[PDB]
Amino acid sequence: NEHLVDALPYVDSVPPELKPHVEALIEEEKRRSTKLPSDYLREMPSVRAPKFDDHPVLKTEYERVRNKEPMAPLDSVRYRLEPPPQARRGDVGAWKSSLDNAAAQLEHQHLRILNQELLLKYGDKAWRAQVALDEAAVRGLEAQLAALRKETDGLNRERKLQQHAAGSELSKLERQYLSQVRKNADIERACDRLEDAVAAMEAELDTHIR
Amino acid sequence: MFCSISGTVPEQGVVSTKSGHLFEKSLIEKYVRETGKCPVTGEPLSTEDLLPLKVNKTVKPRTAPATSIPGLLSLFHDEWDANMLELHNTRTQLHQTRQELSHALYQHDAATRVIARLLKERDEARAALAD
Amino acid sequence: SHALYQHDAATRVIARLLKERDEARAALADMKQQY
Amino acid sequence: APLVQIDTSMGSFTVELYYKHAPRTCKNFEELAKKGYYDGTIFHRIIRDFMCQGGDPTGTGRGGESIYGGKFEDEITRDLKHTGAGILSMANSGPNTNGSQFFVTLAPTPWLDGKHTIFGRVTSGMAVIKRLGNVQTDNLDRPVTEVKVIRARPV
Amino acid sequence: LVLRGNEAKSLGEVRKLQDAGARKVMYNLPVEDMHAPVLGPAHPYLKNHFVGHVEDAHMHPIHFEQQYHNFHALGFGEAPSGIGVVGK
Amino acid sequence: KEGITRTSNLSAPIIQLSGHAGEVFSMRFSPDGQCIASGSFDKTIFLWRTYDENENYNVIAGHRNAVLEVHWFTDGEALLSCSADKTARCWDAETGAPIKKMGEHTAVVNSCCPLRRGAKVFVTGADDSTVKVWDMRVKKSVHTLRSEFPVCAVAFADAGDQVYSGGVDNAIKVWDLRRGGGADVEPSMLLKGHSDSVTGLRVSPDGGHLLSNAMDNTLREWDVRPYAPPNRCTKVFTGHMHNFEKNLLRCDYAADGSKVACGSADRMVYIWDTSTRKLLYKLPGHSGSVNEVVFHSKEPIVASASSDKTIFLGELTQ
Repeated sequence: NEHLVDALPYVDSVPPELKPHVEALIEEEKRRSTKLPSDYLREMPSVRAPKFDDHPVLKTEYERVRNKEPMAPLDSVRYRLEPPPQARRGDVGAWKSSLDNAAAQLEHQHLRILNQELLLKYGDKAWRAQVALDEAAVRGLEAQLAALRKETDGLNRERKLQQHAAGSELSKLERQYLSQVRKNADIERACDRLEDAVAAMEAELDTHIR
Repeated sequence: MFCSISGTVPEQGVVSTKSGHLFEKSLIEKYVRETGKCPVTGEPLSTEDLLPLKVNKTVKPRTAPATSIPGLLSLFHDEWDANMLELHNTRTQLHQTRQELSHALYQHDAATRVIARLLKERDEARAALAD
Repeated sequence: SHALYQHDAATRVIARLLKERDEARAALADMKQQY
Repeated sequence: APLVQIDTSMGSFTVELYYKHAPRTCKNFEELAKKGYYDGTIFHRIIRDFMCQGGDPTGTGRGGESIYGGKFEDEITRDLKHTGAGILSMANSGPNTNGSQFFVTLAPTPWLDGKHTIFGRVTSGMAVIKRLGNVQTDNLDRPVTEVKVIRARPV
Repeated sequence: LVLRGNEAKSLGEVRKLQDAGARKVMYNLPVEDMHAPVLGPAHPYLKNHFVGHVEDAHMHPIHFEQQYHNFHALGFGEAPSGIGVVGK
Repeated sequence: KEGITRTSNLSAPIIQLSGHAGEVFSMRFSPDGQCIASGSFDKTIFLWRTYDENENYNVIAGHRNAVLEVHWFTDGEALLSCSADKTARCWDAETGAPIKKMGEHTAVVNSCCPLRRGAKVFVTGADDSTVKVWDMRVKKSVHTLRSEFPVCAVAFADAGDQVYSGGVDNAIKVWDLRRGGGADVEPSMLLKGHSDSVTGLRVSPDGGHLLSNAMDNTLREWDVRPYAPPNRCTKVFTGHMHNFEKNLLRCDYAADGSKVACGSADRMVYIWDTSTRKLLYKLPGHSGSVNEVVFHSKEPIVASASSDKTIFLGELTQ
């Protein structure tokens, strides 16, 4: 929960060979870190179980799906539309089952051909419109991207300007600190003159007793 | 065009008045009563605030094999297959992304400690040079 | 977007601070070179 | 690189941008046309028999920005000589101080050879330039009827 | 964070110029704004009088007369522009 | 329209102060920054408000010749005027009465500077080559040093024990007054590097730096710190002008030490950025040589005085 622990990155370029040095320092930082988890998700919020305790439906759905063992495709063998086999031929209730499947697939294909004829008769401009709408979503999305890119770039530029307005003042403050250092060395030679002046005074008392 | 929560074009299009977010009707009613809030942010919302944006969506175009009761239900099948085939992968992506975030946080903490230490180093270095 | 960028920034922080360190070290080194 | 277009309130005319004899200046004009910069952008200085200056967005005539952020350097040659009308050159305030401002020449101006970087010539619409040089100007050579550049863009 | 930045900013609007004719300055701008010349081909020939620029002056009266008579009588005097001396 | 960041409270960013009837030779802002003391060639001192009318609410008279230099006293209610009529005068500002008129100098009292920390004491250097120190409550002059060449510009140091005097003799001198209780003391420091006369002297807001304007058309910046290099010369400024007028052209530091303003003879108000040693503002508008420029105590306001009987009073934008 640190506040803006930052050194400006557009001013303060990280050197080439300082990547290995700063890397080793961060590594030893890690070595004796206080509570080294690398599973620190414990403090992260609890990522909860998939909430369908009121639909067994999705319950069993997930219990299988994580194992990825797929559902079989739907009833392909019945789809081949076959009448009762050898051990099912003689019994007529099996031919009732055959009535079910044969009649069902008959009207299957009938309303199928109806839908296909209905679109190839009608659907053309409907597909025209929906592909137009897919292109509309396309271009609107890239427009959002250009916008976000633009605003973010402007913010970044502002940040760079702010960085420049600071790094110059920081640099000059530090160089005048170095001049303050040489000024201190000046006052060091002043302390030299302190010693020299006292040594000079070490003659007046001499003459005074003389 | 899509309900933010849904992701595909709503067939009962509804925006809430208070929000600026267009929603699935049944879904967002369930959600407003399911937490009491606006699921885009957490804002407090009520079920009537929903606005029935209805301009008659009826454009969803029958595809070639999908134009069939056998086809529509077979694609129903692989559709639900794919819906869960995405959700579970998002569950595990959450887990690994979350783990990565935790690792990053620990690394950041280590970096803060090192910066705190190295700062004491530099501050005492300069105070020493001042002598 | 916080964390990874922040650690990049912290690498930058300690880089700035170690350059500052070795700069003050060279300052004291010239200082005691003088005397 | 060829064929930038100016369409102005007096007309539209098109200039080629010389690639070889002056690449910096030509790239400047190319890109500044592209970005919507020379829009509005009235021809502020029109002197008969001399030139039609334009390119300053501010309408003052004092400064027009570049793509490099400020000034840049000339490309004077012993090859590129202001020889007749329609020559498109950059306007500088001395040596190596070009901005965006340009001028189409309406006459042979020898006395600019060696000071103002040429980068093109009007390929199409010399009628517009002839009509545009003779426009009514005030005592500052400012057209009394604003001559806007309604749109500039490459083609 | 250093990802990419440009030098496009700090130009544009901020650089406030005056019309190439206006003979007043309404605001105190820096030298690069208020000054920093107009542009363009010298022209063939914006001035104040007709044949030059007439500008008010104020001195103390000794100075007009003294310079007017260092040149006037003696032949050689001070240039009123502050640039050296004049004549032989 | 044009909405450029109004700095001050002044009604306009450029205000011309008129009402004088002669050259304006020196000006000064009140320590609390809401008064103007303008001293003209017309031997008169206008008192202006810096805000809300710019009203010259008083014209103080009493000098018989051009009032060449004016400062305010550290509290702002008493004024020190120095003239060509050989007479320096202490006035009360609110009142319109003169307090103490000392006329000990023999010739034109060109320059003066009142001390900013300590007692009510001011230096005055005149044409007699003598720089004299003047304490308020005694009626005799407390000190009198004798150079050989007429004194053009004088200043009293920040700390209050030395006096800076510069003139026609090509070298500005720093003298110590406590070191000298005698009548022919010899100079302590010889700042050389100007190639002819010095005209104006300003003490820096920290007191380590002294500004000298020279008819060497050069502003020079020296350091007065008693521990300096062999050459105390730090900075050089080019840009202003001095002409045959040989007016008393002065110096000033911005209240922050960030800018330096000079009066010039080319009628231009010059304002350099001290650090880069280059020209920030070159303001036109004056018809006569610009005599002295004063930076307003609080805001970045600059006010100039010219030999054209007016005073421009405005703020800096950048």
